[PDB]
Amino acid sequence: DFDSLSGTSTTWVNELGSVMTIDVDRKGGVTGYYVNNAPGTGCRGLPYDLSGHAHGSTIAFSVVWSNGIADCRSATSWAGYARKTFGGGVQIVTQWSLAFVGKAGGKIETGQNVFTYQAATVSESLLTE
Amino acid sequence: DFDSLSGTSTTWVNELGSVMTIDVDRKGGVTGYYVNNAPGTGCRGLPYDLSGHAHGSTIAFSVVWSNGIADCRSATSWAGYARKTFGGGVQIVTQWSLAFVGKAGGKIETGQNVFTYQAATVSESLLTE
Amino acid sequence: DFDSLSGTSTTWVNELGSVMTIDVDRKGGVTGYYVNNAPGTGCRGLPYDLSGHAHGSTIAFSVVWSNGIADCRSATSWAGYARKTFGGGVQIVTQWSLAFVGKAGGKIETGQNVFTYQAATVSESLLTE
Amino acid sequence: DFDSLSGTSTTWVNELGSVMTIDVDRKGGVTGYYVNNAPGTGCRGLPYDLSGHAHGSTIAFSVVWSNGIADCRSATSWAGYARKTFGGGVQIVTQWSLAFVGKAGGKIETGQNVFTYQAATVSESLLTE
Amino acid sequence: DFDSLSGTSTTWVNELGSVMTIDVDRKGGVTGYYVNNAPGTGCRGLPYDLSGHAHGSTIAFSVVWSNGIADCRSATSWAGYARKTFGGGVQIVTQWSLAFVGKAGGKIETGQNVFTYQAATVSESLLTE
Amino acid sequence: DFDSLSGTSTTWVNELGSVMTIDVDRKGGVTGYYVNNAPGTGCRGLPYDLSGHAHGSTIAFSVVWSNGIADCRSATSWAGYARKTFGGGVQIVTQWSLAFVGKAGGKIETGQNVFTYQAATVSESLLTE
Amino acid sequence: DFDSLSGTSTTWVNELGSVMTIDVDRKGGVTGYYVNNAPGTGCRGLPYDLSGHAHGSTIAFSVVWSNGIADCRSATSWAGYARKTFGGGVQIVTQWSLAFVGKAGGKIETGQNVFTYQAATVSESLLTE
Amino acid sequence: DFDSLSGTSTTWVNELGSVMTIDVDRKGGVTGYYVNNAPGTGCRGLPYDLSGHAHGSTIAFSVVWSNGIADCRSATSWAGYARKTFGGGVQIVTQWSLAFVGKAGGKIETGQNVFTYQAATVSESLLTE
Amino acid sequence: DFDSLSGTSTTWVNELGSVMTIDVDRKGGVTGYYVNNAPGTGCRGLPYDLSGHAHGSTIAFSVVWSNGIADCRSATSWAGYARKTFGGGVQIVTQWSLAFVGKAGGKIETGQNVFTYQAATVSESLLTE
Amino acid sequence: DFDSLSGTSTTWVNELGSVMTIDVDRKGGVTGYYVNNAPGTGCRGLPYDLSGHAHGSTIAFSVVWSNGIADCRSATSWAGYARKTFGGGVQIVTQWSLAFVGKAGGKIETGQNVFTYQAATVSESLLTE
Repeated sequence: DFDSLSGTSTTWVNELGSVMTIDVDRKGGVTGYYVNNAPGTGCRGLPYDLSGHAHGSTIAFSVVWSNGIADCRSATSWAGYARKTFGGGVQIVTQWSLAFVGKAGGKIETGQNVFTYQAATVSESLLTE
Repeated sequence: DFDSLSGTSTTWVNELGSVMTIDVDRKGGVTGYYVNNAPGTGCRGLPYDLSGHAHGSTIAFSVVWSNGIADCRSATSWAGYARKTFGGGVQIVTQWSLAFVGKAGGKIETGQNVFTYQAATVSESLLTE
Repeated sequence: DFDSLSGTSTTWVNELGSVMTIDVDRKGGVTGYYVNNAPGTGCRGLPYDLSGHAHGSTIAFSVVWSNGIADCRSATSWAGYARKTFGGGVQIVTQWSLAFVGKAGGKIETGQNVFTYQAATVSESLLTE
Repeated sequence: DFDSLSGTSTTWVNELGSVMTIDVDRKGGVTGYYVNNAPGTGCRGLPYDLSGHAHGSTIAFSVVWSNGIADCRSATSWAGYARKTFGGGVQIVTQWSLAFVGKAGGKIETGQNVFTYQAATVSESLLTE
Repeated sequence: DFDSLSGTSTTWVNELGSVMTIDVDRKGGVTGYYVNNAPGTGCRGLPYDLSGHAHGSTIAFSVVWSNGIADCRSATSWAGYARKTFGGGVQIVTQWSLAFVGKAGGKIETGQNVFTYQAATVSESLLTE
Repeated sequence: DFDSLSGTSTTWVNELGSVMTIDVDRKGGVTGYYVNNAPGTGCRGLPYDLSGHAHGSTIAFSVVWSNGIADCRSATSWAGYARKTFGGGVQIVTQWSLAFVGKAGGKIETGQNVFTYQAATVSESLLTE
Repeated sequence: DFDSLSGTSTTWVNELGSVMTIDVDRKGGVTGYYVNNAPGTGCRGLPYDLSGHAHGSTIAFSVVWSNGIADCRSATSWAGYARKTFGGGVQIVTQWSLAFVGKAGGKIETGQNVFTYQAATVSESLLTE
Repeated sequence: DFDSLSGTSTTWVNELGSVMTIDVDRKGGVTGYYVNNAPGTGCRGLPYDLSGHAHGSTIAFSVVWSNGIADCRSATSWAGYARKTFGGGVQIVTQWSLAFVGKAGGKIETGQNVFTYQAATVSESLLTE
Repeated sequence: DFDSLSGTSTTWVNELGSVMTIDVDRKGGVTGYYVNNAPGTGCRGLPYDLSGHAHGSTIAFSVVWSNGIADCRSATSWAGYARKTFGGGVQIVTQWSLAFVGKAGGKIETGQNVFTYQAATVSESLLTE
Repeated sequence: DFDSLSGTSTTWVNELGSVMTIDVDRKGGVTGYYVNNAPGTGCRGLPYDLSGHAHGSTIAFSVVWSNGIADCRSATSWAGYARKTFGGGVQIVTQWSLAFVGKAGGKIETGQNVFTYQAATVSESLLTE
């Protein structure tokens, strides 16, 4: 249930190391940012604005790949559902669609990502875990 | 082409007669509503909130299927590119993803829609075209 | 009795399957939208703004048939009374007036509509009720 | 054209001496007041809130008959079209519906009223024309 | 005590049928409207802006006779005191001054008007008491 | 003519040496203060709020004699006309009404005041003109 | 004692009948007006803007002798302490400095004023104490 | 002329090294801070809020000696005039009054300060002029 | 010179591949974020808020290593100067200090970083650079 | 721990007698000012704006040595940790870096400062401590 994230900020990591941090407001409005870490892609390593909406067990969100720093002239959107995992964990199973303009005109690709909730961590220092 | 929708409201209809009306602000922020007319689906015939972002020839938007009237407990997201058609027409080619929870657990489906720009119509009367 | 709708959003369907969603504020101000399904009319299947006022058992509201998508160069106004249905349901019994300007010039029609309150619904998924 | 009334206040009088003073904003939103002077009615001689909408040659507006002074537990709505008269006068041709609840139960009447635009006047003093 | 009228709207009628509807705020600020029904005067039957101030048992208020509809090129001001009548009625006993400019030059008349509080009424319908 | 006072602050003295400073806004709204010097009156030598309206050659304003320092349980209202003085000066010829509640109860007096416009002055120092 | 003037307006009069009305906010910010009644001085009889600050038993305030009506091209500032007098009265003992430009060039004078708190008075009428 | 400081920030130093930095707005409102460096005084070396008013050649301002850091339970006010000095300089000649509460009750002292305008300086580094 | 950065957003990379994006306001206020890439450090790959100030040829900014995702219980501050590179480029030569608390209590380390200005880039797609 | 400083304003002095006053917000945002006392430095005795961040046991803050009065073309940043003193006191142990531009170009110096928390004080008067 994404309604229990109402007024929280949570971070989620997919199988390729890409990260999203999402703020879900009381109406289920989703804001935050996405850091792309996917091998073979541009617009890696810096925050891109993310927005969408969540209700019950389902969520949809999109990122346009332009942040004033690197513009990949592309758009991704995700939809997914929450599922609980063995001994207290939580994930979002998603399908994405990516749109862009190749030399050969428009193209669109799709794929799955599973995003795993990452609890906030505390280390001893910047130098030592 | 999507930057030149700056400060405009535009309507687009897909192959199944589903309608989206979108407001695109100067920063490429997308708001408006979607009306689902897709045979075999719930949440038909009434505006649902739509949001996302447009930048180049690309756009990404989401709808959560809850409006206070009918809740299908599902979420759709689209990513698309603009193309002109012979005629001086404009279409958005899109791929979508749909997430929901069956009795079987969560599932996701994908598909294409092409949305065609519909220019504003004027009739003689409510009774006569 | 409409004072009890203060701060609420309620959906109503008429004998033609036309649907409105009205918001009644603390002072009896009515806003919301109307989706027309009347056979042999234009301006069907999309929201049009509505406004009026309600006090006690009576209500009056108006729709101008222009929403930036389809202009039928017409306006409808309704006046009605609330009546409890056997059980705990509620209807609005209305008389409407329709004004338009055709090739024959200005005309006015009248008729009755009975609106029935429809509580919110929840389905399993967008595909399965 | 009620579009030409954008940013204007205009006063209109019907064949029974009843008056409407309306403000049309740049989106066609109608606000103002109605003064009922119809022989044999209540709620006479004093302003009631009026709201509605105008576009092109058509207008619709509503008055609930409660202003904190006299409550006739009724609602009127009007739909009309503009017509030009010889002399450069302008009229709103309307059909109205009036809803009320007698000890009889709910009732609705209908009727026509033509509203004639009244140009602003300047008199010598409060005591002489 | 006009202090007891804090946050209230009240309507008062004088011996010629003229009406004032006033709002007294918590600092004694008076706003509202005046409807002139005096035989043999202009600026009749429609609201003019009224402003002034009330404290304890005294009140003063002004109407300029220009409302964008009829301009009688005149100004009235009133000063008065409250008095209770047998039955729990309340009256404002006023002296007024009226200034205007005839082809004669400037002129000022004076007079008395007693304003009687009119309690809010509820009638069966617009058509019957 | 008072429309030409739009956006101005102007000071005026009467035959008793009472002074008012009025601010007339674009719509003819009058605000400011009144300093009373009338012999044999209380509430002398300190500002009291004033409000009213001016249009064309006429004006009406009011002072309630309570300013949190001295309450004389009274209200004065003025109505008057502007008249140009030989040269380029200007006066307001007013009739006032005064209402108060004494040990004999409610009373109303009337009289005339003529206000003369006084332009701003500059001295050398607080000690030497 | 000056902290307990928090959210109050208070009037004080000096030995020469000069008056200051001061508003003290929760932070000790002082606003209001001063009326000069000092024999031998210009800018007499009308409010001038006063500001400064109060904290303990101490206060400091300033008046610039320009109000849009009479400009004496001078500035006074006061510093003072509160003291109670036998009676349950309250005074502010002050020292002032006055700056101006004579034909001789700039000069500054100093002096004491004691200001006495005047409680709000109520009279029977404007005519009768 | 302090009117030529309208919307500037300027710094001034007196014979004892005390500093004031004042912002004069378009109406002659004075805000900023004072740093006390006077031998034999508390509340030295840190900013205290200053406010007052300037017009033509004269200025008045006050400082209360409480900043949340050191409270000397004292108030100073200044009045002065501007004068030009040999080869382009500018000063403010002031008289101050200081109020405080000694063991022996309230006391007040006065004296002169001349404040000299200090032009903004630029050094090579924090280490070298 | 960093005053040429007024109203700009600029991205900078150091010799370790750490990147900051800084917003310099018209007053030289610096905000933005830092993404850490230093070998053997925690808090890597995600934005941390940064703030400081810039004027002429010098800048100073700080990061606390807590962003709600990974808290390394540390703080870094930089001071630096602007160095123009052969051919229109720009570098910030900085000294940093890192404060943290280990098992043996508080520690501080220091070192040098050189930041290079990186203009925005545009790729063909998210897939091809 | 600096999170106990949320919503507080606190003054701190170092071994050279330099003083800062810092405002820590509920999010650990630091603002305030620094007054420099270091021997052989310019920009002494007057406030310079300071900003940075604090969380848990660490803080980082910066000052640019330009305040409109004295520009030393330099910037200092500090990083430090909180150290509880025997008996309820608190110190910030800091390392600073100073960047400036001399005749031989950019230079950076570094060193240590220990800040001690100084609670607010109250003197009897500005004259006696």
